Amino acid sequence: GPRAGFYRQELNKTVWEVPQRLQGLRPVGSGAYGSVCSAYDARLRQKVAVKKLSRPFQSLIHARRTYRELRLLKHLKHENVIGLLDVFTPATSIEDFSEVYLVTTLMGADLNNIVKSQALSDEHVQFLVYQLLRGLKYIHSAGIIHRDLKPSNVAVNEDSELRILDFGLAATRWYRAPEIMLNWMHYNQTVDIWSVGCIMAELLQGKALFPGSDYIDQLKRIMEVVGTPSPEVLAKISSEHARTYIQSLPPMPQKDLSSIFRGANPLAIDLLGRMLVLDSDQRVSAAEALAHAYFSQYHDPEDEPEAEPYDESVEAKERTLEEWKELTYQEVLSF
Ligand SMILES: CC(C)N1CCC(c2cc(-c3ccc(F)cc3Cl)c3c(c2)N(c2c(Cl)cccc2Cl)C(=O)NC3)CC1
Ligand code: NA
Repeated sequence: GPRAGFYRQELNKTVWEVPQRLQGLRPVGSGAYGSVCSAYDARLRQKVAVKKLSRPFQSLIHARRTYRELRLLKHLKHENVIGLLDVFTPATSIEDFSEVYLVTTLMGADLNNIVKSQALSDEHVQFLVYQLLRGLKYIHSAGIIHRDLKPSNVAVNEDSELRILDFGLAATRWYRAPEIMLNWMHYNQTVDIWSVGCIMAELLQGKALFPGSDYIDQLKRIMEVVGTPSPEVLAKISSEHARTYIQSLPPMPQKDLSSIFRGANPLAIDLLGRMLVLDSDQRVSAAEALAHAYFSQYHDPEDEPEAEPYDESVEAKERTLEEWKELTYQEVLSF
């Protein structure tokens, strides 16, 4: 195990090489969860989660994406966002720098786990969804869009503390905004509010709101609740080419969400109604949603901070693979 004070083992067909401080590595699952282990960090003296990045410098865009992930994790430090406790590489020089390891808080569960193992009370949904929006307010205010928010990217520990995992870095399409589905090139932060809506719907009902079996079925299920858009709304939520997928559907009125969410807190229904809207910019913002009466138990404007804009200047400039690597290497070494 080349580097001093580091040891090697095989976990899910692949070699993990970690410092002696990291003990009892246990894979979370097989496949898409094959890059993450639970561990005990003997230096920090606590249980941790460790993520081995797949192939960080395989191409230009992967090198670029690796850098960005590191950057966002530092810039977006917040109570409801996952933050780095450690970062390392088995490399001793930039010449053998090919792997990056990220060490965070061990949360232990995601929102899927929460929905599966337990029926959720309305008061419990208020708390969970409050935190997710509070994390998202911060993310958005830095000028970052998640773009793929769903239950498996939202971590919750046994004290019901919630942290957002990842920022759309790189799957189910049940939580993706229609404008993303329809390849609208000019989407913004509001796409995540659609996802929050679907997530909140699922916490309340214990089941997915729009579980499409395929692309066309996904759009169908969606329109069958929210109604088909006017041409004017359709013009601002899709690529020209993707319009046919909505135009050739039968015209449908919006359903009454009181009939979909029968028995729910009328406040939840109201709010869901301001999130699950085709006209994207009519969607309530994360900051605005926090002020909604539904979260009136937990809302604290003084304690729902905004971020400084995320600085894009380094990534605005074109660099070689070998340069993104050197930038990432220094970023790792500086932790
Ligand atoms: C399939 C895709 C969508 N993805 C789902 C999320 C997974 C995932 C990633 C990360 C993560 C994120 C950023 C980072 F820098 C380092 C790490 Cl380790 C964590 C977790 C899970 N969990 C976790 C949960 Cl939430 C449930 C069970 C077991 C565990 Cl370990 C934590 O507790 N801590 C961090 C990775 C794969
Ligand atoms: Na606080």
